[PDB]
Amino acid sequence: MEMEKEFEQIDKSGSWAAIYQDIRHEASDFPSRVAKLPKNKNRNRYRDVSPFDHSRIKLHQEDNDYINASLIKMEEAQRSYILTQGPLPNTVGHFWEMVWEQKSRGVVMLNRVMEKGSLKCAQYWPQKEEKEMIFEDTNLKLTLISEDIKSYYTVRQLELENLTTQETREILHFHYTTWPDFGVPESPASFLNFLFKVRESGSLSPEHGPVVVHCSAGIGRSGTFCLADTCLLLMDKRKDPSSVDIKKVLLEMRKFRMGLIQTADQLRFSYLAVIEGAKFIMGD
Ligand SMILES: O=C(O)CSc1ccc(Cl)cc1
Repeated sequence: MEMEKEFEQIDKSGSWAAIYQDIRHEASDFPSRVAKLPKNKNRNRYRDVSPFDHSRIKLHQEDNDYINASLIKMEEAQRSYILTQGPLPNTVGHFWEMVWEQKSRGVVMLNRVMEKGSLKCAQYWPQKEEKEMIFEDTNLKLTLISEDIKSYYTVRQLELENLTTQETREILHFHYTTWPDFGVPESPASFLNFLFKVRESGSLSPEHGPVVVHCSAGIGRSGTFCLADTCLLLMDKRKDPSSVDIKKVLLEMRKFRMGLIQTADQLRFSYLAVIEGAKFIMGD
């Protein structure tokens, strides 16, 4: 069923809440035993948001290999994403260790450091060229190289140095800065513009490791980003683009990380983004 018609049908009936709860009811449940070990309590921002053991990213150290991050692997779309929480004061070093070990080219950030008057994640990147950051726990150096500030997003060029081997790599930081404190954007135009900038960079392409995507918990806004990307890619690949079922794609993704898409408004926004984005993907 064409999603645009499904959309008008749900909108006229006002059943977004009922569709959303059906997804919550059918979603996968797998063990998260490593996340709940007492030694990892200060490595988790939220008690109710954990990575499944089968899909969790492991840090390459014998000490403690634990980070709140999951590998989402979409087999038919040929795309991989790492979804993670906003780093904490004691996990900023782990975060950049993961970016290094997984060979990521891009970090996508969908929140501000402060929202609703509270801290949503650590200031984990340098704000001035001449004041670089050193993560002594993981032996990495991070330097700001350049900054391009636009109306809806900022792109930053960062240099990450493995202080152990003196290798360096260029990491692109894509920071979406205008998601509202409450609800979802009214139009998806600026979100879709942002996704096409990440795509154009090469950050989502198979010659790199998976892109690292985060918001505060790494399930809501982060969910919206990878669901819209995967749905548009499937529409460009398949003979019948109207066969793309957004609810079935979301349930496949929820086999790899719990809670992706946090509200009925985020689900509706995801439909709107895919429907509007398809008017490019189908030859305009
Ligand atoms: O290490 C990086 O990410 C890039 S550093 C750089 C320095 C000078 C010029 Cl002209 C370009 C990049």
